[PDB]
Amino acid sequence: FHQRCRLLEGVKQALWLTKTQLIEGLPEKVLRLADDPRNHIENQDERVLNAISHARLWHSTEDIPKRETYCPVIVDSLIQLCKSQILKHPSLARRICAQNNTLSAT
Amino acid sequence: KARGNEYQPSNIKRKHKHGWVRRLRTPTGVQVILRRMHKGRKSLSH
Amino acid sequence: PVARYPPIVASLTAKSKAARQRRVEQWQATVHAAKSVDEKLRILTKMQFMKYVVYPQTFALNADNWYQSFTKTVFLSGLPPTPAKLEPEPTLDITALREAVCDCLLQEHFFLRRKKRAPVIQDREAIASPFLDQLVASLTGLLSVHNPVLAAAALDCKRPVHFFWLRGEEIIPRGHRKGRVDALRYQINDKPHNQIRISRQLPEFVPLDYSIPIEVPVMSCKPDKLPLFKRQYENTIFIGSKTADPLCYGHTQFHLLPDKLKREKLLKQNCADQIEVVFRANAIASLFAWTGAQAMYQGFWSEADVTRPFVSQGVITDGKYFSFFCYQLNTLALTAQADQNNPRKNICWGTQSKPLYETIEDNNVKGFNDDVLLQLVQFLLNRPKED
Amino acid sequence: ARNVLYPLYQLGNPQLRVFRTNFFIQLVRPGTAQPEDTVQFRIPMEMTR
RNA sequence: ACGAGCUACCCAUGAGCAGUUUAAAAGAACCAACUCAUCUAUGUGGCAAAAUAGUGAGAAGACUUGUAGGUAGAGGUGAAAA
RNA sequence: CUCGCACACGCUUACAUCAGUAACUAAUAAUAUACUGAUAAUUAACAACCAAUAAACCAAAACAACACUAAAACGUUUAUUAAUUACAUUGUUAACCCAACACAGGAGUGCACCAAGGAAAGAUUAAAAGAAGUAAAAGGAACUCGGCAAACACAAACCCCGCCU
Ligand SMILES: [K+]
Ligand SMILES: [K+]
Ligand SMILES: [K+]
Ligand SMILES: [K+]
Ligand SMILES: [Mg+2]
Ligand SMILES: [Mg+2]
Ligand SMILES: [Mg+2]
Ligand SMILES: [Mg+2]
Ligand SMILES: [Mg+2]
Ligand SMILES: [Mg+2]
Ligand SMILES: [Mg+2]
Ligand SMILES: [Mg+2]
Ligand SMILES: [Mg+2]
Ligand SMILES: [Mg+2]
Ligand SMILES: [Mg+2]
Ligand SMILES: [Mg+2]
Ligand SMILES: [Mg+2]
Ligand SMILES: [Mg+2]
Ligand SMILES: [Mg+2]
Ligand SMILES: [Mg+2]
Ligand SMILES: [Mg+2]
Ligand SMILES: [Mg+2]
Ligand SMILES: [Mg+2]
Ligand SMILES: [Mg+2]
Ligand SMILES: [Mg+2]
Ligand SMILES: [Mg+2]
Ligand SMILES: [Mg+2]
Ligand SMILES: [Mg+2]
Ligand SMILES: [Mg+2]
Ligand SMILES: [Mg+2]
Ligand SMILES: [Mg+2]
Ligand SMILES: [Mg+2]
Ligand SMILES: [Mg+2]
Ligand SMILES: [Mg+2]
Ligand SMILES: [Mg+2]
Ligand SMILES: [Mg+2]
Repeated sequence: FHQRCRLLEGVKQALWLTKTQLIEGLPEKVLRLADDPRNHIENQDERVLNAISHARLWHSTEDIPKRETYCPVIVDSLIQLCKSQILKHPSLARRICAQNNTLSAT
Repeated sequence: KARGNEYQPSNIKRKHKHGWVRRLRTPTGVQVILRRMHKGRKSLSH
Repeated sequence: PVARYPPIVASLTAKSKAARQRRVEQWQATVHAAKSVDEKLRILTKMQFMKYVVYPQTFALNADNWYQSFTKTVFLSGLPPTPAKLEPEPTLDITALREAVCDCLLQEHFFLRRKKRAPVIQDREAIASPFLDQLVASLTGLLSVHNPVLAAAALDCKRPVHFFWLRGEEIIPRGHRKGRVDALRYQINDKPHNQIRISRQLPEFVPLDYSIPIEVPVMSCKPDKLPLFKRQYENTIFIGSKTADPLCYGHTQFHLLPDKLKREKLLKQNCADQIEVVFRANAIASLFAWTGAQAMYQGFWSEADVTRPFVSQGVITDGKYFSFFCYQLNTLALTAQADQNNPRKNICWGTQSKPLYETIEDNNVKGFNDDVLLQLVQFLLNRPKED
Repeated sequence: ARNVLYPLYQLGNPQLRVFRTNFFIQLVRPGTAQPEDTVQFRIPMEMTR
């Protein structure tokens, strides 16, 4: 199963091949970690509104950017917004990103 | 509606229709080369 | 009871050169009357005449000397003069920074395994490019606690930068427009590896009217001998984002030299002094396009000049050898009819190339230079003045 | 060399060596302005960089 | 024997249609680019072996158009004008 | 007064510097993008040249959120191979091409309508006839095959033949 493999019953086949149980909704640890106002960036509403506009309209000289341009930009822009919380939580420096690694599990 | 300019130049078309390669691919074409060589033409084909 | 003499300006519809100047001065006044900065850029860049295409990463034997003439830039050896301010200096633990940078080197070199490479030549373009992505991200996050500005800044990864300007004049040699005067137009299409943009402008290094004894070199040949080739396409002035973006200023740039400009390639081509030329040529062209684009997004142009100097920083690197540059833009009226009397000049301080690591092998970095790391930290600690 | 038949190259062939070159070079004065380091030559058609 | 570089039709591969009116990109409507050529006047060894000036019809379609290929005279092709 | 810059296709040095034109070329003269002689030139980043097999994948382009009928150009990833070795070769001029002409004709795309490109009159006199344009007393189709043409008009209705584009 590589990246470009399509499954017909995507939720059902993945559940069967992995022997998992689907639970609707994010876990309570994750969900209660975002409802607290003490875990919000400054101007969260405004900056995200700028991130969406920058991703889809501002980042390119053309009037209508194509999807392959604004799909990785919007994700990286949102990563930077939550990366700025390292000053409030000085433990995010333990993270690092990797690109196009080779993974295998049989 | 104003005839006289029927010749629109094109190198791709000229070398594909009257080229040396085409002249040697058909048995009738080779006879055209033979006639022009016998007559003494300076240019057998394009 | 007072005579009212008509003005003595030249005619507007005549064929004479004085009339043509008045026609030119007519559209010059159209830009002034425009309100939105977008409309000013539209009028300046709506004509599509022939222009030279300037590549920041070039193989010309003497590129920095020619690029200075096109830009009116005087290159100063060494780092820019110190701010001479000893306000409370941050305390940074080098061990944490050293470990973070070493982890970036060890990952993309030894730890992170790639797909099998049949050539086995191990192209440095495919290895150093992900290293720069992690190095910028690692240092921006780590230094965010000491510099709050980097938290609010935006990171751009391989985003094009464009600039367009006129310089000097030329008499057309050949064609039906023979003998008529036509200005020389230049274009820079740059793709910086990384960018940091700030809502607030960085402070200046030297005052706007800074008199330097050295002069801009003047070539005695056509630009076609560089070589440079004329081309015609859209004239674009770009900062990495459209004008509506609130982040209209820049902080630093990161550039990666391509495969064709490696140190090993230059040695085989019998090129010794060309190693530093490539670094200098890349910084002068890239930084000027960035600083020039910032000025024109604020409404400043050839007839409005520049009120406050625009400062941007650059870090040209190839994968192992790092160079640091600082650029300050004082002049924007580079047009021949507008540069008749302009004593101001653009200054670009530069640094000699220095290695960062040495013979990294088996998750062990043998050699390491902290001064390069310390210099990189100093660049990322630059902050706008607060009020 | 010009007007000669080069050996066809396959994998592992020996280095190609020419001992008496058939090429001849003219050094000419440039007709336009040239930089200080540029020298202009006239070379036969079968000569590469 | 030689000709589909003009033209009739078709197979590939591309590229154009702004504004205005309407739930409409409806072989709808107003009007340009663009494509045809209704009427009259000049022209008639002429600018032109079929044009110029004014005026006209279509202008999101059965539409115009570039490149290149296919069908050849007892034939090709044709929304038949021999 | 306003069809301007560039690419593709085509043409093939007709381009540039200097000199000469009694005569040849321009439908004339000055003169030289167009005639003669000598010398010189277009430098690659743009453009051409620029891997094969096996496997997974029913889900349109129209700001594409989602739909219509006429059912639609536009590929990624995994696997097995792929000489690995600075600098290869080729197109870069022009006022140009197809029409016997330096022809009021024909000619695809991008961006502007201008900052760019150009000159309707060789010099006179101010006859007829002819062509093109503007204005008019009173009348307003009495002209004529027909309101053809022209107009400060730019509307209304009937009939014949085809349904309509
Ligand atoms: K054919
Ligand atoms: K004509
Ligand atoms: K020619
Ligand atoms: K009658
Ligand atoms: Mg003929
Ligand atoms: Mg044709
Ligand atoms: Mg055809
Ligand atoms: Mg329309
Ligand atoms: Mg219609
Ligand atoms: Mg007409
Ligand atoms: Mg007419
Ligand atoms: Mg009339
Ligand atoms: Mg109509
Ligand atoms: Mg109609
Ligand atoms: Mg045949
Ligand atoms: Mg028949
Ligand atoms: Mg028909
Ligand atoms: Mg009949
Ligand atoms: Mg009949
Ligand atoms: Mg000819
Ligand atoms: Mg003449
Ligand atoms: Mg002369
Ligand atoms: Mg000559
Ligand atoms: Mg004639
Ligand atoms: Mg005249
Ligand atoms: Mg006359
Ligand atoms: Mg008369
Ligand atoms: Mg009248
Ligand atoms: Mg009257
Ligand atoms: Mg009557
Ligand atoms: Mg009568
Ligand atoms: Mg009649
Ligand atoms: Mg009428
Ligand atoms: Mg009747
Ligand atoms: Mg009918
Ligand atoms: Mg009927």
